[PDB]
Amino acid sequence: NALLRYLLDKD
Amino acid sequence: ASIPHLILELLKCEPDEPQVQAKIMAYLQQEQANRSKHEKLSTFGLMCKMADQTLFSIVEWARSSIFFRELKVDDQMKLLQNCWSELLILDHIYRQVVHGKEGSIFLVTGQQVDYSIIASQAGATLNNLMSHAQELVAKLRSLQFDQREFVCLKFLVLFSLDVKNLENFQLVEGVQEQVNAALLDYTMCNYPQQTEKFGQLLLRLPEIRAISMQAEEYLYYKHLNGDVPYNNLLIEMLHA
Ligand SMILES: C=C(c1ccccc1)[C@@]12CC[C@@H](O)[C@@H]1CC(CCCCCCCCCc1nnn[nH]1)=C2c1ccccc1
Repeated sequence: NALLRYLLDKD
Repeated sequence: ASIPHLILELLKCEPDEPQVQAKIMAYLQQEQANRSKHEKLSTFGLMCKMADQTLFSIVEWARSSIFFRELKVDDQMKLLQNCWSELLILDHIYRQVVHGKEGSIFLVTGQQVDYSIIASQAGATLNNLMSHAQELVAKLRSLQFDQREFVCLKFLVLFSLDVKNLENFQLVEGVQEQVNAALLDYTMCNYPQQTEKFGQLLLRLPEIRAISMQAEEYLYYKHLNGDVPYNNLLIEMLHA
């Protein structure tokens, strides 16, 4: 899952 | 209102309910209006959009807690993929317990919808799941379910002990037992009439979990048939 990683990495 | 400090810290992460209601409703019927009369969304697609917006809100609420924020993104992912549908079902149940009348369903957009008008459009599985959800709503309202117990149940679901292959499993364990002690103290204090209210609250977690798993499997099989729209967070959730 890349979208969830992007969301959680937005910081 | 004797509230432990931990429960106050947990309440501090609650999103503004009317703000998120307005955001979701505006986004939804605007995406509707961004089509013409006969390229409009299904009711099923409307509920999928609502669940997607609520999952966005759930993510922004989860990364609002330092317990969750101090974990590495991998463990955060594992937690959320284990608990997202459970958080959704629990949020719907609490919304029904608070704002709900009976004979109607209250949505995250702030809409009172006729219950039979929705039940006549759903299949057997969705009708059974909604009936079980209304059952748990009634049983929780007979127990006077408030906001602090709801917050602690959310934090218990988010940090399940059944999640394996974690790096900071001990963090999840400690947070679990902290919330356990806090909620136990709170409910045994402010609700002395019903000695067993704590056990009654903890007993309903497997029911919400099973309803969550059934709904998640139904949505997975439906999206593998193409009934769920794309460009979604719900899709990526099921696509795992
Ligand atoms: C997990 C949910 C969800 C349900 C359906 C689609 C997407 C998400 C929610 C959770 C909160 C909102 O996000 C969702 C709204 C909701 C109420 C159910 C209304 C949908 C039935 C009508 C369409 C029939 C189409 C059909 N196709 N096949 N059968 N029926 C929910 C719900 C509440 C309790 C139990 C189960 C679902």
